[PDB]
Amino acid sequence: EHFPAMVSRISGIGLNGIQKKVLEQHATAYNEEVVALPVGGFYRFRKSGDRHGWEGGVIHTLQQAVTNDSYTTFKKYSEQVNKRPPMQLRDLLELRSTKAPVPVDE
Amino acid sequence: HQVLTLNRLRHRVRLRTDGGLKTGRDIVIAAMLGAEEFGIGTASLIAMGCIMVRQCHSNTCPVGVCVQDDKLRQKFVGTPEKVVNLFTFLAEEVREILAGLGFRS
Amino acid sequence: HITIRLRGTAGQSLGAFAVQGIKLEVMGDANDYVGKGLSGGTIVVRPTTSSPLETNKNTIIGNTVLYGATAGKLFAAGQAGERFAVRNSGATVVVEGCGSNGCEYMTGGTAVILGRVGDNFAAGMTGGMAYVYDLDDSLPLYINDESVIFQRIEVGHYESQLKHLIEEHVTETQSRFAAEILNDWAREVTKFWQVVPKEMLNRLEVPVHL
Amino acid sequence: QDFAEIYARFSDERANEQANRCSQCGVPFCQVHCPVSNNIPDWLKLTSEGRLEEAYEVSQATNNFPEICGRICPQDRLCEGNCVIEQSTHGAVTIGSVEKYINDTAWDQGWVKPRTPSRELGLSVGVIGAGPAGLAAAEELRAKGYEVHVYDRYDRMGGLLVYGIPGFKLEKSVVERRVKLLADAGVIYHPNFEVGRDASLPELRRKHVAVLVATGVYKARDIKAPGSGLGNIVAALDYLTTSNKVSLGDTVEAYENGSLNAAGKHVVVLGGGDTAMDCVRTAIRQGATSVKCLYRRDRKNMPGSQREVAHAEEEGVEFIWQAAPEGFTGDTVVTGVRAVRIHLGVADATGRQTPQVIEGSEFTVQADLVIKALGFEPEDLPNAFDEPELKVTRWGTLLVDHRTKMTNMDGVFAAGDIVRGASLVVWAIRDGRDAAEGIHAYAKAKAEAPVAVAAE
Ligand SMILES: Cc1cc2nc3c(=O)[nH]c(=O)nc-3n(C[C@H](O)[C@H](O)[C@H](O)COP(=O)(O)OP(=O)(O)OC[C@H]3O[C@@H](n4cnc5c(N)ncnc54)[C@H](O)[C@@H]3O)c2cc1C
Ligand SMILES: Cc1cc2nc3c(=O)[nH]c(=O)nc-3n(C[C@H](O)[C@H](O)[C@H](O)COP(=O)(O)O)c2cc1C
Ligand code: SF4
Ligand code: SF4
Ligand code: F3S
Repeated sequence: EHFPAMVSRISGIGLNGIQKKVLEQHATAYNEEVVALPVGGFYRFRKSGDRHGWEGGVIHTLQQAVTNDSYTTFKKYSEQVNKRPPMQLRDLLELRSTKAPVPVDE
Repeated sequence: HQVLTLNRLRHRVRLRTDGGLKTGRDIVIAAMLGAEEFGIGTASLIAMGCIMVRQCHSNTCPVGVCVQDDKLRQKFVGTPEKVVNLFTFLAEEVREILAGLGFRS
Repeated sequence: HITIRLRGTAGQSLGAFAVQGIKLEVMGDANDYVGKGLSGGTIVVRPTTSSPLETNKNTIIGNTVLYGATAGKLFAAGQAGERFAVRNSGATVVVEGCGSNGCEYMTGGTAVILGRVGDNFAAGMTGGMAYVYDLDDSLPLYINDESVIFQRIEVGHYESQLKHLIEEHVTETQSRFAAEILNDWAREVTKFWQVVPKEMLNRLEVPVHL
Repeated sequence: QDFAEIYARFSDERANEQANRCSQCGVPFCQVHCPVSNNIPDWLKLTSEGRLEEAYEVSQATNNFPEICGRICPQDRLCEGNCVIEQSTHGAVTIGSVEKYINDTAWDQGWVKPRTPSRELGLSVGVIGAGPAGLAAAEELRAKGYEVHVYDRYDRMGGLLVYGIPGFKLEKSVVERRVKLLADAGVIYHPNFEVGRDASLPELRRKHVAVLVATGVYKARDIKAPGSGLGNIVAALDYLTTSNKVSLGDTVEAYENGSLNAAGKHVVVLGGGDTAMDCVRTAIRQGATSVKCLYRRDRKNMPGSQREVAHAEEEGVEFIWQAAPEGFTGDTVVTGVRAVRIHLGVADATGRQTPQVIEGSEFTVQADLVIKALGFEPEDLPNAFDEPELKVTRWGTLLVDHRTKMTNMDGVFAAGDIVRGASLVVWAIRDGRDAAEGIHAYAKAKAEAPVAVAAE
């Protein structure tokens, strides 16, 4: 409807959401009181609200894992990493299959 | 993957991908979308010690990773062994998943 | 130079005739003839990091281990079975126990043994050396005098060779029990027994006595 | 013998030098690594400018006890641990030091901390224990605009900060400054009330909207058996406080005329953590000729961070320390109504890594004084009884949701050492911090007024 021709291989939010998010952010600045702009953690993880894939915790566990050389430690890092809220499209995909499990050795 | 398939050229070339893959599943999903080889940098950098402080352009790397300065380079504790481990895990983590889906490869 | 980690169980003749440059870590366990004819290569066998087993109270490698070896190291976090080190001609090995007929016909190399040893130990052992941690002073009932003697370590050059091997063993093997003997060397050294072939007594650069 | 500021970290105005040094990094790792999530780039930038008030404000906003934390926080484990400059020759910035300095100037200014206009005003809220956890919780709540009272067992306030952490590390005036700032809020503190026979949760239920259980871990660990101070033995619980009272002026009205405890001859301190190292150092303060720190476990796995172990080491305290397993104290021998020695057994780690004690090998260490550092725990039954109905975990500690820090009872919350899950001042302050929002949500619900979700 509104812009020149550009692809958008996945529709996303629309006017309604836009509206909403716009307004929320507006409250924050008027339907309340504000001293300064927050810090920001876009360009760099602070221990802010903008998350990141690589944030200290996980990094540690990785480094650990691969120094002490435990697969187990590795395995908690991945979990640290896999248990968050979605941040990336693959994150929106589950993996179901219709075969029954085979033994790892195979 | 698609188009190449649609033109019957998709068997002529191998596909590889990279971008933030940090994990077993990240790799499996890539495969299913069609990839056959996966590229792993940053994470392998981190295992050699990067701490993600973003001063690569600056030549002040806390850890001997992205820096030409001597003194700084002496702080490097990277190891073939460490990296090797990184891959070794990812892999096993992959096989773990496959066997989950009932596939043996 | 080429190291191959293997989880699982090694079938017979693991590492047979391995020359130097090759290292085999078997995490899990192995069968008979580990290191048969070892030839400068190194073989290591230790339980899984997740096994609740007490290293030195369980078997981990088979029989006729290192038969006829001439060089290389072998380290094993656990007991070996029958005729261990039979005919060893020159390999160095640390193990946490062993079946009967140990170090028989040995003609070289060194063999440390972190634990009980069975019958007829050392029979026919004309040369190499063996140390043997013996918490109950029973070695005397199990050994085969005829060609060998045993004494507590006295000279410290020997006392040092021992310690260093055991440290290697640990290192590779990541073995608690051994790790612990080192933690208490002082009192523990006191418990080994240097087993020395008769015919080597006088041939030996650093005497074993004084 | 005497308590000067041993801290290496402490900075003079010279702090300006390091402030400039700080990269003032984006999405700084250090802040992410800070429990209270202090905006370290901004406060540091501020000191660089020289506007100490600004940094102080930034510090206090996130943590109410910014002063104490700057001095005490095991930074290497914490914010400095992820400092980017660590890659550099110079090394990580001493964020703790800059935090202390900025805070100190603010103290000098003598500004009072005002209240925000208003909110669901406040049915009575009670907090038990005057330590970091309660003070933080109380101050945030007051920021919300509630009427709150903290009931403290002891005459003194501040918790461990006052009682145990040594003056040389933690000056008493510091804790006093923070409590006063909180007080400006109107939080009321009353000193000789105890959660026990006198006060109980049901008693509070008699008119009281919410309660926060801040009491920490009041008692110390067991092996000494009836042993007396006269004989020799002192638990960290006994020892630290006596040194504290003599050493810190504001703490008690009475002057400890008794003076510092007379510790003479060899002193054996048993413990790996912060407690042991502080007792080791305090002991020399009271005239100890020699101090030995005995660890069950190996040197490698000393609990305290390197900066604090460093203080003892410089001090020349000896660490008999070996094997992961316990140099474990079997028995204390007392002759002449005085402790002559302590008997230990050597311990060593097996492949299992489970500790083993080898009875055959024993050590008789001569010692005139023994101080047991092992740690603290709750065990006072009337105290526990005070807590009912609230559920206790099989660690015998009050169960709380990690996020809300709510107890089984919706009205009651808990935080700090009592939770058994963190053992640092900044985590304790954080506990109170997090709790305050939830108590707020709960009370407001009572008010029938909503709280967003975001919390702020
Ligand atoms: C020797 C030592 C050294 C330390 N050094 C450091 C350091 O360098 N850095 C650091 O970050 N942390 C350090 N800590 C830890 C830190 O002091 C604690 O994590 C922190 O004080 C815990 O705060 P809190 O409010 O939970 O409890 P405190 O334990 O701090 O507070 C509990 C309060 O409750 C009162 N109370 C107890 N029982 C009752 C009852 N029944 N009714 C009413 N009131 C009661 C107590 O008198 C006290 O005032 C140290 C601890 C010790 C013991
Ligand atoms: C420090 C660094 C240097 C890079 N240099 C090159 C390069 O010289 N040539 C290139 O083609 N891609 C280069 N890349 C990108 C990687 O080659 C690969 O495409 C991508 O780096 C992987 O990033 P990832 O770990 O997020 O998956 C570089 C990436 C990094 C971080
Ligand atoms: S802003 Fe924080 S203390 Fe300063 S250099 Fe260390 S990580 Fe960046
Ligand atoms: S309160 Fe946060 S952890 Fe302690 S930024 Fe300051 S000294 Fe570091
Ligand atoms: S930490 Fe990694 S971020 Fe770049 S600057 Fe250093 S290589």
